[PDB]
Amino acid sequence: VQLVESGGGLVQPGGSLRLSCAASGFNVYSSSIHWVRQAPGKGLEWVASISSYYGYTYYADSVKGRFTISADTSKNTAYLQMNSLRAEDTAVYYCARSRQFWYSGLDYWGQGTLVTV
Amino acid sequence: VQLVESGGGLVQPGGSLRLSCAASGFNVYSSSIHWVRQAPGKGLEWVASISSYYGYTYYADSVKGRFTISADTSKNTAYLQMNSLRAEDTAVYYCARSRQFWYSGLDYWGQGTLVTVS
Amino acid sequence: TRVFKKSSPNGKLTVYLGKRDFVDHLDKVDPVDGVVLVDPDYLKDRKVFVTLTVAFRYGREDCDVLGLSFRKDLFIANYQAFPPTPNPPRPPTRLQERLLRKLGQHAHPFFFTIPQNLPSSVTLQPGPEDTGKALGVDFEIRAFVAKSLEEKSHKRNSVRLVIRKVQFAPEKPGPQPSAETTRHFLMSDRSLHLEASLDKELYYHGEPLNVNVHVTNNSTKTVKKIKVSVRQYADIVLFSTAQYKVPVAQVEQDDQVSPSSTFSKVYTITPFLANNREKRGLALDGKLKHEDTNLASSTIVKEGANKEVLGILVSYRVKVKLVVSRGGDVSVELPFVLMHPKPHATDDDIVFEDFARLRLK
Amino acid sequence: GTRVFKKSSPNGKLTVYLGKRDFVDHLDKVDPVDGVVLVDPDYLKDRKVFVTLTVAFRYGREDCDVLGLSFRKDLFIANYQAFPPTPNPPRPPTRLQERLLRKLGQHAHPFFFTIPQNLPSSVTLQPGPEDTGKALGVDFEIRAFVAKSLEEKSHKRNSVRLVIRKVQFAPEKPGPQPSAETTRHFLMSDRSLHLEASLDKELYYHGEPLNVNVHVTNNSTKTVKKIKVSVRQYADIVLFSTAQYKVPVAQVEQDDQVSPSSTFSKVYTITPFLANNREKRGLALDGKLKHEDTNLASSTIVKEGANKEVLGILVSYRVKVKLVVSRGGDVSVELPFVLMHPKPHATDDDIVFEDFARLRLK
Amino acid sequence: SDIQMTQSPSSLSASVGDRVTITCRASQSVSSAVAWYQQKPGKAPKLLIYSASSLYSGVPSRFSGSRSGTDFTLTISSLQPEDFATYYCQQYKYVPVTFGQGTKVEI
Amino acid sequence: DIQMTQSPSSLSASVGDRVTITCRASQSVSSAVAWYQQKPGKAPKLLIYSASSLYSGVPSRFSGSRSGTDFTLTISSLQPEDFATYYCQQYKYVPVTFGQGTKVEI
Amino acid sequence: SKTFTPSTTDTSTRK
Amino acid sequence: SKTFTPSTTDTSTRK
Repeated sequence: VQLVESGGGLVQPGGSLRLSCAASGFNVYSSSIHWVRQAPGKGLEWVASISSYYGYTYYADSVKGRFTISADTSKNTAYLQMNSLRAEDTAVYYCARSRQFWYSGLDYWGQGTLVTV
Repeated sequence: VQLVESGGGLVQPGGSLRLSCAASGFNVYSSSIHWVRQAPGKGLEWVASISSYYGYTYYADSVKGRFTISADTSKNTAYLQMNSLRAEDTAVYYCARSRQFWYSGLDYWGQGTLVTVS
Repeated sequence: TRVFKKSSPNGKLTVYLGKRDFVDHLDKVDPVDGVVLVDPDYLKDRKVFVTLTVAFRYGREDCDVLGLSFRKDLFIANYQAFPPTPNPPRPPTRLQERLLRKLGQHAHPFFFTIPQNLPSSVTLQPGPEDTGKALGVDFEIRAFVAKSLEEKSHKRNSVRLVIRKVQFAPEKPGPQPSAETTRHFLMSDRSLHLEASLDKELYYHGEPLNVNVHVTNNSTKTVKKIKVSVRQYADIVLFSTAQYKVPVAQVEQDDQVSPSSTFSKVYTITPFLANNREKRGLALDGKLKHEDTNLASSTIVKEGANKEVLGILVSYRVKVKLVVSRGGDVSVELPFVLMHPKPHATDDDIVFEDFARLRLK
Repeated sequence: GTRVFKKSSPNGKLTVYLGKRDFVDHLDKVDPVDGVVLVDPDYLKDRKVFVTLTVAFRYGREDCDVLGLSFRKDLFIANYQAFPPTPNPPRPPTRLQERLLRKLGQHAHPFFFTIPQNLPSSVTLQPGPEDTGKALGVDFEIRAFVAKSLEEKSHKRNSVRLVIRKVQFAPEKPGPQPSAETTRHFLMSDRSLHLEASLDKELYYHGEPLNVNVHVTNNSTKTVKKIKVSVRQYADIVLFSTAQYKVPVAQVEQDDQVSPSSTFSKVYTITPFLANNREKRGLALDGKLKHEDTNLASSTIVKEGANKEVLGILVSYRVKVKLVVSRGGDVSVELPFVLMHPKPHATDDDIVFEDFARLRLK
Repeated sequence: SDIQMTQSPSSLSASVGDRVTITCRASQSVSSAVAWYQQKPGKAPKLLIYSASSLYSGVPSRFSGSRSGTDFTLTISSLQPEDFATYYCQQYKYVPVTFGQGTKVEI
Repeated sequence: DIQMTQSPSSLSASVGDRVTITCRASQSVSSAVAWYQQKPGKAPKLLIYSASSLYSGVPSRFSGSRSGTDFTLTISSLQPEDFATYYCQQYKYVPVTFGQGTKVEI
Repeated sequence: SKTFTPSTTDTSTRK
Repeated sequence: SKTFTPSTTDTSTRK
């Protein structure tokens, strides 16, 4: 069981980036996938979540419209398409995993991809 | 339109008597028939009522069980069978008439039959 | 003068109606105009809506209806009493003006118009086995506070007032009923023939019906019995018209008619509810809450009867059957109107129609 | 640190305390419904407090504007007089009930309910896009109300309703591996088309993929065009006549032709889930305490003893592997599997309603 | 329970041309369902007012009925010598129908 | 939204001491509260879920409690491996909100 | 005190 | 001051 995520890096302000979260050891329909960022010197913050079983996607108020979360169910991977990356979007983004039946916290995390603007 | 009555008279206490109310000028199903008594020196009191359209009979608490009110729909007459006549039953019993659709007071009265006990 | 008044369970909402019965005049219906008193501080950000709902409903009024149920809104009207509509229909009537000047600023009028092609308030009598469930057209007015119409109303701040649409006997009398029917034998040239007629076309509730049966039996068969009956014809129309017959009064006498001999009698028969309480599907007049109403009045419809059919329609006919030896029963039907004098298609629909026919047809 | 659910009366004079909202059927017993009711004895002038355990097969919403047909059938009714206390109550008060009585004082009284073994689970049929929220479903509920007797009508201002659920979880013991075979030979050729499919497991959890091992041995002269793998849900509504409804919940179709006189072997993967089935009418979903989102209904497990045990809706799942062949001759195999959750750590109205149900779904 | 129609006064002395008001108070809040009768001695009663305001057909217009909540009043605007009799107040909203004790009007 | 006011923002402790990290929810969430342990330079690590259920594999010294809307994380016998940052998360309503953190220091 | 469901009454359209 | 219909909450089985 692992959460391998990649795709982050330096982006000019107002730019765009996509984060790929390769999931292993669990199924995309029995688990939901969440993106949680931690700004430098700041606490944890939740930005996005996808439930491929129910076909639901949720976004934070600061990233709604700008961010889209998708899943490759066949590839068992999740994606976070971040567009119009402003200054506030710089953080270390973690791909978290939670059960679908039922939510019991984010029991599996990735390792974080640093995104800078 | 008349409410001729007949049947009252002197009855020994604990006795029985039947009051016949010969209705005329109206139909037994478009009108309800009520018995109202007035003891000497006392006001009006309602004892019984029959609605032949609905098949309902109502009685006062002082006459419940002892009194039965019936109607002869073919003869267009009503009856009040009073049994176990006590001292409190002495009065002048009036046969009143009210509309069935709908009640607007007792617009037609009889003339009263004096019922007395010893 | 007086006005009806029902209040909300919490007392923050009150409805004032001058009438509970509204008369159809065959070209207009009595307009439903009332006054609603609100508590503007209690309703911090909500609006007050009043609805004029009429629905064909099956099943009793409670919530735990064990079995089938069916509802069909025959007409829905909505009025936003508070805040007042910028262009309300009609100026407030005299009674509404008096009510407003009596109750103050926190009282607002509402206006409703009942369309001309609606049924009257009727109710089919539940069967002895049926647990109070009954078909019937019901008019109602509900006032509730809500953010919008689509928001669900709450019992605490909503008040319901059942109203009724009623009709009364037309002043102009109709033509006298009369019916003729003959039944001739296969060989004899003589033909059995009876005449029947009601003295009037319109009868009030509780009024006896005098039928003038006139049999002219010139054949060689003997009429064993003459049966005189009154039948109620509930005509339920939702998507397919289905007529139901309920016998409400029977007069039968053993008056044999000898061959080659005339007959003439005046039978008296009265329809009333006392002997019909055990019948299912018997149409009764609309009840406010639970009171005993009489037999349903005959539904009078306009000459402009393009469709004109909805809910339940009630009609009455007198039948005079002669039970003749060796078959050959001959009958005549005398349709009469029974009223009060004026005081002075979806799957659910089809399935319910099947149900209604199966139950009371 | 044990916590208890509590709901209060709209006027605040009545409160129910239930330690659970879901009650598990163990195929020999159901979790007993033990609760506590707190009353206001001075508010009760000459009135008693009754709690009812009602389970009903209902069609339609819970509101009043329910335009159209509706139905109800109490599959089981239980009544308990909480106050005044029954002279001989069933079972002694449990540990949690005793703790609640100690916490809440003398104006709190227990109630006890027993759910019979043959009752259905809490299920709900998905409303169609054209249905205005109406849904067939078996619903468990508990209502506490004050009244002079049971026959007296309940009042909203004081009655409090708490929906409960009867649930089942995957048996610990595994089941036999599914396996199905079906042959289809032509009119003249002695060779017979034959496929065998099998699931790796008999029991699958919700959201767990299903791996089917299709194995076609086509020695005939006909060519298989495609191989279609489907999952179908079988809702079995039983009120007085059993009506079976099949809803396809997952489809895996791949264009893998099979040449004549050539074997085949593949491991298809298919997962049933609600995302693509939200527009389907008659899709059985799990019981809902409210308007929240539940998954596909778990397979109904029935005891080995025959009895009747048939009521409400029974849910079953089968995997179908259909081969579409040139010149007709389609051959299919069905693999019944059980889909569950792991154990956590002749009245006229009725008959007319079966008519309506067949018209709607079947 | 039953409903008491407390008719006041039990009697009153009047004269021709005077205005006489006979009150009636119901223990329970009945609707307008209240009737008035005039019983001369040695005769059956005679309905005067029904629905607490509707004058019965044939009754002289000097009689009038009014209601103020649960208080019902019978007024004779221009009393005549024919009006010296006993007047009874009846409610018919609920069974049993109850009568007031009467109000004998004397010269 | 819902604010999980975690107190204190930091605390100085030592091995063997008892550390209690509180968490207060602005709105009355249910037991749906989780605790995480994020050492510097590493991803978080779930410790407690449902406000009392210890996650599998977590040492038994960690324990969770709830008193209404107040949630507490306690380490009965603090070890040198426990000096990290602890976050309080509620997941009863979307969006899920995290506490501001509590850096435990030697 | 009246905790029961309010029924339909009447009032005089005056004052 | 809440007038809405009471929902299902929870309480600690203690004290």
